[PDB]
Amino acid sequence: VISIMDQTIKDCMVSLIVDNNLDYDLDEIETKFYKVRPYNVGSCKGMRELNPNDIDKLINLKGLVLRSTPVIPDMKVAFFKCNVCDHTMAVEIDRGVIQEPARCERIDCNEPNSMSLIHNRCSFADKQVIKLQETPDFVPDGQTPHSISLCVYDELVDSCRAGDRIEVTGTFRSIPIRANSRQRVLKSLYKTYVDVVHVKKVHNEVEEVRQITDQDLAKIREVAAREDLYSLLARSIAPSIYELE
Amino acid sequence: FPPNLTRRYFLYFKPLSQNCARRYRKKAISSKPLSVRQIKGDFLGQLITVRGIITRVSDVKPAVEVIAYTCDQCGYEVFQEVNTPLSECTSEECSQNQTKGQLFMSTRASKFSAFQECKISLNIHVNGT
Repeated sequence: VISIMDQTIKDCMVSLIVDNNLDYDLDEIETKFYKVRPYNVGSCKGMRELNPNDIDKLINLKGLVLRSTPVIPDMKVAFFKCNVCDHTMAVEIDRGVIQEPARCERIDCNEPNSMSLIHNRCSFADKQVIKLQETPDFVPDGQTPHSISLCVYDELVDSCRAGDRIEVTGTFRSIPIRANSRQRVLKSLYKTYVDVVHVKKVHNEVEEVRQITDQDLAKIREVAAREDLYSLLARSIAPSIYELE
Repeated sequence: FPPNLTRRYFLYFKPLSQNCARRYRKKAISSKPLSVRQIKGDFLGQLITVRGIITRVSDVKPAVEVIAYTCDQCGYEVFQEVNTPLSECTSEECSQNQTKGQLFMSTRASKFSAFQECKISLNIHVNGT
């Protein structure tokens, strides 16, 4: 669904230029890939209600940031170079698969197993891991609050510090784990991680909030108009303790 | 299609009560609450009863059962039951054309079940609802 929204927002941008008839570069706008960051959904499921059938589903999380990890580089476009004719190439990574060329593309070369991978000339991506702790207001009595791993990409890194209440509303993906560091086997358990899409604190800024209800605001102003506000709120804060006014 | 992919229900076996076990005089061991030390070598694979205190309750981790690999060339879904990921496609379109496509694991096409570890020591694996 997000991939469709990224394409519909591109066609709507071109329609706004023709309707306005501006003297701007149309090639510089169409080449820019726009991304949609949905947040504040209705499915506000916690970390304990993470049912197994919610694989790859955008679920809003309301927790607290525990620690912060440094930015880890993530390779996106690989860079290859020959060792004989020195032919630089650029092969993009698709689904985490680095398809290395078997033979050189040059006609004068054409030597198998002659391409060298240069990691210093590759386009890396920003990747930050944030450990989120469960909110104690939703944890039942007698249970310990667990944690979860978050993955922040794009330019949203370095925006959440330790001791900040944010609202993560991203997809619920999962990556498999390996039983050994030297073998290609995989365990039965899958490491679950939430891909962060938007960061709403409780970069950019919130333009407005739509909390509570406007019908409750009329009742709030009704009590404020009464002269006995200092005595009504003093009794409701502790109706089980006598005196102590 | 594998039969485990369409089975959305979790079958359970409830032990017999103390009232029905008195009339049945043919090995009434499944109805008696046995202990951990009483588990010998002949109780393997038997429906016994363990009574104790649950300690160290783990979280709910989704456990996969049938992993489906979606190819990129032919586009076939290769199902594999879990009791090593598949990289080469086993379809007839990739073998006749001599083009072995890379099998991509689809998380949405794989069925995941609940899994929780508990210690009573004896490890207890809870699966399902």
